[PDB]
Amino acid sequence: ANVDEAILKRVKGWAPYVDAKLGFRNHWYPVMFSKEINEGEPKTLKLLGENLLVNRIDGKLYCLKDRCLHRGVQLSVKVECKTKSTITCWYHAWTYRWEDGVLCDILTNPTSAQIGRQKLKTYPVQEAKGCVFIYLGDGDPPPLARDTPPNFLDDDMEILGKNQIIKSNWRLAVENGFDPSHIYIHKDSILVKDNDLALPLGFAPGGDRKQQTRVVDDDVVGRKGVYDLIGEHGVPVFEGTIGGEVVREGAYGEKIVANDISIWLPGVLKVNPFPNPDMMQFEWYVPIDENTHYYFQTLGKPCANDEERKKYEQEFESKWKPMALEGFNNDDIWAREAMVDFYADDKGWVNEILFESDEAIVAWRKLASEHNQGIQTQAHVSG
Amino acid sequence: ANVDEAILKRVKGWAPYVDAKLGFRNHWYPVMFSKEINEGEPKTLKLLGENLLVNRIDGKLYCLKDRCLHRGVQLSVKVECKTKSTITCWYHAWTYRWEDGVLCDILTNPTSAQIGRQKLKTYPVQEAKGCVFIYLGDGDPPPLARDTPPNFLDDDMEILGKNQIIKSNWRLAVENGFDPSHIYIHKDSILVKDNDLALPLGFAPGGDRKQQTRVVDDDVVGRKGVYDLIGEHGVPVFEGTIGGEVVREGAYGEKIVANDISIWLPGVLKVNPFPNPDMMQFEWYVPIDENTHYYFQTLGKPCANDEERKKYEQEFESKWKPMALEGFNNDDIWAREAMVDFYADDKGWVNEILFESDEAIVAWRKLASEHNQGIQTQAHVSG
Amino acid sequence: ANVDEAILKRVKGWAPYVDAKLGFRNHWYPVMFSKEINEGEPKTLKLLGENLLVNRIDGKLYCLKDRCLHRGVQLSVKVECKTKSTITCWYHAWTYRWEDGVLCDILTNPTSAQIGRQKLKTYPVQEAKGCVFIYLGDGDPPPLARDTPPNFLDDDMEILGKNQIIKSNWRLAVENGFDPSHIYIHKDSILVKDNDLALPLGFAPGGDRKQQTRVVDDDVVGRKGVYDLIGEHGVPVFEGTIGGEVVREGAYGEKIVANDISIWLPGVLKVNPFPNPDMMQFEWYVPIDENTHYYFQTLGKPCANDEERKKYEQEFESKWKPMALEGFNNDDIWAREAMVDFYADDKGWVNEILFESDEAIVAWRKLASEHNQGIQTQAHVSG
Ligand SMILES: c1ccc2c(c1)[nH]c1ccccc12
Ligand SMILES: c1ccc2c(c1)[nH]c1ccccc12
Ligand code: FES
Ligand code: FES
Ligand code: FES
Ligand SMILES: [Fe+2]
Ligand SMILES: [Fe+2]
Ligand SMILES: [Fe+2]
Ligand SMILES: [Mg+2]
Repeated sequence: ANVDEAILKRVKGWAPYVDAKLGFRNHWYPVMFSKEINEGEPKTLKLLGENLLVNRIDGKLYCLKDRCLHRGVQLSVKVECKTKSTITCWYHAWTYRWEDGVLCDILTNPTSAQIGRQKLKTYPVQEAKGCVFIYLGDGDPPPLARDTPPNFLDDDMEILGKNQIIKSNWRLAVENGFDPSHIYIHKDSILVKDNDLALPLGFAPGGDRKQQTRVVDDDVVGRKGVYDLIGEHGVPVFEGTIGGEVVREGAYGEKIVANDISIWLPGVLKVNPFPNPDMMQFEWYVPIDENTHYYFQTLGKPCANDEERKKYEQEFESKWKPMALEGFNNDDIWAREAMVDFYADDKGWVNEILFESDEAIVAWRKLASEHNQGIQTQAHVSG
Repeated sequence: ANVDEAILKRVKGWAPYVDAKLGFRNHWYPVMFSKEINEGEPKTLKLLGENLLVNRIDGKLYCLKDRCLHRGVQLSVKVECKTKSTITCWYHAWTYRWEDGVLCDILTNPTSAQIGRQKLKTYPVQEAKGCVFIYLGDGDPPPLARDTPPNFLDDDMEILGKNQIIKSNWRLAVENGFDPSHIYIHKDSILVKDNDLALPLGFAPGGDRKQQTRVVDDDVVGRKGVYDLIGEHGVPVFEGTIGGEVVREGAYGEKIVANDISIWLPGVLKVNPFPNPDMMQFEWYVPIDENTHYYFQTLGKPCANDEERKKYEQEFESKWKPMALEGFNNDDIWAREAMVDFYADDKGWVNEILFESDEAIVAWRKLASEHNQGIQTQAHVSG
Repeated sequence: ANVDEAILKRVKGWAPYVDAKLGFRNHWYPVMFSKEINEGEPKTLKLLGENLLVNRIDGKLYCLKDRCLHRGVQLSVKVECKTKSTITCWYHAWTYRWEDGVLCDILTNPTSAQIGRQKLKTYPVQEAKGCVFIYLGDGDPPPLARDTPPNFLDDDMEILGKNQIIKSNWRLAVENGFDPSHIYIHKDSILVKDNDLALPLGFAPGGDRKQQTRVVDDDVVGRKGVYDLIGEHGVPVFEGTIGGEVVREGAYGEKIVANDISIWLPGVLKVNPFPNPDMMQFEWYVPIDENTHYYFQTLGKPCANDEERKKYEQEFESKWKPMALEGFNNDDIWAREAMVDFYADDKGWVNEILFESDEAIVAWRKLASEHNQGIQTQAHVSG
C-alpha cells in the first residue's frame, strides 16, 4: 500500500515489513512520560503520522485525534477546553467529549443536525511505569503486556527513561538496535572504558541458521519477539585483523552485559543486563511519520524498598542517563541517520548486501511481517 | 487538469472549483495600489502562477510577461529600460514594446530574422479607486465592473486599503471570508470591544437552504456572486452553551455590522457595513500560486468631496487600518494557514464534514464552478 | 530515463544531451586541486550524482564509491583507514582495498562468506597541472588528453585556478560559456574598462549558418569540440540601436581577446587569449547532480622558468583572480542561475526561441549528443 509494488515483489519473505513505513496499527506505543502532562494541560504529538491531543482530566488520560471533523484544522492551534469534559474547536466552535469524541455541542449553531450524530476519533491511553502509552488502533485494545518486552511491567521494576525525536524511519532504528555486529560503533564509548565493560568488536557465528535466533510467538500474554543467540554459540572478536595483522582490540573489562538481546512487536528492544549487571535497557523506536521516530529509552532496575528506588533515581541522573543513554546511545542516533539516504527511496531493501550476523535482523523482519496487528497507511492519516 | 481525476469524480456538485488550484483565467485581479508604482519604475509580481512586469509610462500602466521569449529568464533580474517605450532583456538584449509585446529590436544582432516576428505576452491593466487590476486572460477584456463587487466603482466611494502575501491557497481565504460561523474566531478582537460592535459568536441559519443565500447570476454588468442571508429568517447566537450552560458570550455593542455578506467571482468578498455602520469592506483573495494569495483588503466609504476624503483618510490611518484590517483580520490569516494541511493533497474537499452555516459556501462553489471564465492550468504557466 | 519522451521526441538532433541531466559517463572530470588532498587524509565529493571518497596513499590518489555494500552508509561519516591499503566501514567494519575495492576483511566476522566475494566500485584518478581528474566511468580509461582542451596539458602552460559549487544544471553553464551573444552581460565589467578589452555588444552573423562553427572530431588524442567562428565573418555591434537611436555602445579597446572560443566534451570551455593576450582560460562545468555543478576555473600562462611562474602567481592573486575569475565571471554565474526556472521541468528545451548566434549552442548540443561516451542515469547512482 505504502511502497511501489515493484520493490515489494522483490522482498517476498518480509514484504509487509518493507510496506510498514508509517509503523504497525493496532499496537500500544509510548509517546511521553507521566510527569510531562498535568491536569487540564493538553499536549499535542504525532504518532503513526496522525496528529493527537492528550489531556489529563481527574487524573485519567484521554486521547482525541487533533483534526476537527469540520475543516480538518488541528484543535491544538488554539485550545478551548470550555468545560472539564470537552474541547471546543477554536474555528466554528464544534465541541467534542474527551471521553468518546462525540460531537456534543456547536456554539455557532446550537440546533445543528450534526450535534450528537458525529464522533471525533479517540485512542485508548494507559499509564504504566511512569510512561504514557497510546493504542494507535481500532476498537477494544489488548493488554499493554502483549506490546511490552518481558519484565518491563514486573511489580518491583523501577523504570527511568529519556525521550527525543530522531530524524530516521523507525525501522532503521530497530535494525540498528537488534544488530549483533553494530557494537563495532560503540568500541570507543566512555561507558565501555569507565564502566569497564566486556565488549567484543563482533562475533564469528556458530551452528546452523536456526541457532542464531529464538522466535517467541509462544508467550502466554501474546508477545511476538526474536532473541539474538549469535553468542550462545559464536566466537567473540576481540582482535580485529586486516591481512592477518591486528589493527583493533575490543574491550576486555570484567563486567558482562548484553547476555540477552531481544526485539518485540511493535518495535521495542530489550538488552539484559545493561548498562550494568543490575539492570535492563528497554528502548522503543516509535513511528512519528515516515522520516521520524521517538527514541523512547528506559532503564529498569528491580527495587524492593523506597530507599532503593531513591538510590536508583540518583544513580540514573548522575551516572546512567549521561554515560549510557547519551554517551553510549548517541552513536546509535548517528548510525540510524547514516542509513536514511540508502532506504529513503525504498530501494535500500533490495540493494543491501546482508552477511551472517544479520540472520537476527531477517527473523525480526519475518516476525514483524506475519505477527503485526495491521499496516498503517496514508489512508489512516488522511481518509 | 490540476487535480487527480479520482478526486474530481467525488465532488460532482462543484468539480471545476476543486480544479481551480491556480484560480480562474479571464478575470480582472487587483495586484497592487496605484501609489506603489512610480513612472518608469517597473514592478515584478506573480499572478495565477505567471511572473509579470508592470510599468507606468506617461502615467499609463502596461503589463508584459516577465519571461524572455529567447532563454526564458525573468527580465526583472536586471531591468534595462533604454527607451520609454521598450524594455531590453539583460541577457542578449531582445527589446520588447510595452504597448503590444512586439520584439522591435535586438542590440546583439540587429539583422535577426526574429525582429518584428515575435510577441511577448501582454495583459490589459487598469487603475480604479487607486487599485491596479490586471486582466490575466486572453482576448478583449470585459468591463472591470463585471469582476468587482456592487458599489466598489460608485462615483462617491472612497477606497483605502492594504495588501500582503499569505501562504494559503486562495480558495481557503475565500471560504474563511464567506463563513458566517467563523466570526467565532474574532470574539476577543480589539475592534469588537473598542468599536462597540454587535458581533455574535455565530450567525446560525433558519429554514431550507434555497433561501439561506441569494445567487446573483442575473446582474446587469455580468457580475456573479452569492449573498448570505442565513438569518433575516435565521438567528444570531450571543449565548454559547455546552451541555445547556453558557460557557461564552458574544459582543454587546450598539453598532449593527456584517448585515449582508456576499462573495463575487473571481474571489472578492463584500461586508456591508464593516467595520463601522458608514463603510463597507471589499477584500480579494488573489491567487499567486497553488500555495499563496494576495490578501487585497479595502475599506469603502461614500465621500461628497476631498474634505470628506481627507477626513476618511486620517480615520483610516489612525484607527481602521490598525484596529480592523490588522487587529480584526490578523485572526483570519492564521485561520487560513490552519486549513492548509487538510486541503494540501486536494483530499480535504472529499473528507470535509459541512454543517448548515456552510450552505452559502456550497452555493459559492457551485456559482464559481458554473460562471468562471476559465481554469488556469500549469499549461498556461509553462507548456 | 531522466526526461519524458513527449520532450525528447521534440528535440530530435540533441535528445541524448537533453537526457544527460546528470552529465556524461565515461569521461574524466576535474573535482579539486592536488594541494587540497594530503597523504592519508581522505575527502568526500559528489560527481555525476555519485558520492565518492578520494585518498592519497604513497603520493598516488585512489577513489572508492562513498557507499558501503552492506547497509549503504557513506564511509566518510566516520573515516577508519586502519592500514595504508584499506578503509574500514565505521558501522560493521567491512574492510575494502583502495586499489580494487575488494572486500578483503570484516572485523566483526573474519569468517564471513562475503570476504573476497564483493567489490566496492572504484574509479581511476589522475593529477595534471595541480588539478585532480576522476574517470567517472566503467572499464579502463582513455588518456586524460581526450577530455581536456588543446594546450591545457602543454609542458610550459602554468595552470592557476579556483573551484566553487554553483546551483544550476551543468548544461546551462556550458551554453552560457559558449553563447556568442551572451557577451552583452559583460558590457559594464571592470576587467573590460580597466584592461581596455575590445568587447562588442555582439555580432551580426556573416552569411552561411554552416560556417558559424568548426566541429573537431579528427584530433590526435580523440578530443571532441566546437569552435565559435561568428567573429570570422561577423560584423561587431559597437552601436546598439532601438528604433535606429543609439542607446548603448560596446567597449572600444586595444586588447583583442577571445580570438578562439571552443567547447569540448565533456563540458570544458577554452577562451584564447583571455583575460590578457599572453593567457588562456579553461573552465569546466562539472555535474554534481541535476541542480548543481563545479565551476572549475583555470588560467593558463606559458611560463619558461621560475621567476615567470612566481610573477604569474603574483599577478593571478593580485589582479586576474579578483578582476577576471571573480569580477568578470560572477555575471556568468547569475546568468546560469537565471535560466534554472525555464529548464527545471525540462520544458525550456522545447519552449526556448533560438536566434542566429545560438547556432554555436546547437552545434555543441549535436557534438555532445554524437560523441559523449555514456548518459549518466539514476540507475548508475541508485541501482
Ligand atoms: C549488542 C550489545 C549491546 C547492545 C545492542 C546489541 N543493542 C543495544 C541497544 C541499547 C543498549 C545496548 C545495546
Ligand atoms: C461575518 C461577519 C464579519 C465578517 C465575516 C463574516 N467575514 C469577514 C471578513 C473581513 C471582515 C469582516 C468579516
Ligand atoms: S474547523 Fe473546527 S469547527 Fe470548523
Ligand atoms: S534570454 Fe532574453 S535575450 Fe536571451
Ligand atoms: S554499513 Fe558498512 S559495514 Fe555495515
Ligand atoms: Fe548500539
Ligand atoms: Fe473573518
Ligand atoms: Fe561570460
Ligand atoms: Mg575601452
